[PDB]
Order: sequence, then C-alpha cells, then structure tokens
Amino acid sequence: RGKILVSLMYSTQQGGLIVGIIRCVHLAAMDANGYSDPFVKLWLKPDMGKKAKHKTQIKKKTLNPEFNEEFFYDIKHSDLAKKSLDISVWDYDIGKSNDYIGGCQLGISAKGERLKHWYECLKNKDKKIERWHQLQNENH
Repeated sequence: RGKILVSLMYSTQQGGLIVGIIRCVHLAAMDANGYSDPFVKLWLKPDMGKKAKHKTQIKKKTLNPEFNEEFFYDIKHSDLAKKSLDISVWDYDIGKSNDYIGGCQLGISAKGERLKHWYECLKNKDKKIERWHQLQNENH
C-alpha cells in the first residue's frame, strides 16, 4: 500500500489545526506500467460540516511522490484531541474515476501510536509534528 508523511501543527492564535501532507512512499500501482496517481484526502470528524474533507495535488504516474501541502482545520484546541483526522490516499485517473490506495485515522481517541503523533500535536501546537503513517485499507 505504501506510507504517507503527515505533518501536524495547531495554530491556537487562529484557533484551528494544521495538516501538512508532505509526501508518500511505496505506493501501489493502478496502471499496467507499475505505477499510480495517488493523492491524499483529509477529513476531521465528527466535523462541523460536509466540507471537512480534502484532497492534495494528484501525484500522477508515481508511487513515491511528494505533496508538501499545508492544510488548515477549523477546530477548537479543546476539541482537537477528541477530533479524528482521516488521512486517506487514493489513486487518480484522467478521463476515468479515482481509486482507493490506503489511509489511516488520527484521533486522540486512538491508542498505540496514532495517539502519540496526533495528540502530541495538541501539545506541540506552534510546533510542527510530522511522521510517516502506514496506509491501510478501509472500504475498497
């Protein structure tokens, strides 16, 4: 499936969270060429609206591209923790439909590892918290 580098960071000043989609590696190939067009979509829940979802630039013809996209969430730090960032990577296709490659969930409600990276973000607001996440298959 591959892994995607996610850089977190909360801006208390602005009163919101910051999601940074750096890059991905070891991504699957959707084309017969042995490559793919993976992109990353982010959605924090429970959310406040139906626009909490996102999608980084399309990394066409590549399994180990670099997004380097900095997002901005509108959630109160006090709620951040309880939040749950869903970073999913999907394959893109011109003239056709997309595809599910893999993703992961990031919410303080988690336990094991994601809580360490996510939660810490709440502690290291102004500080950038980045790390590599292992892509998983939820609903293919």
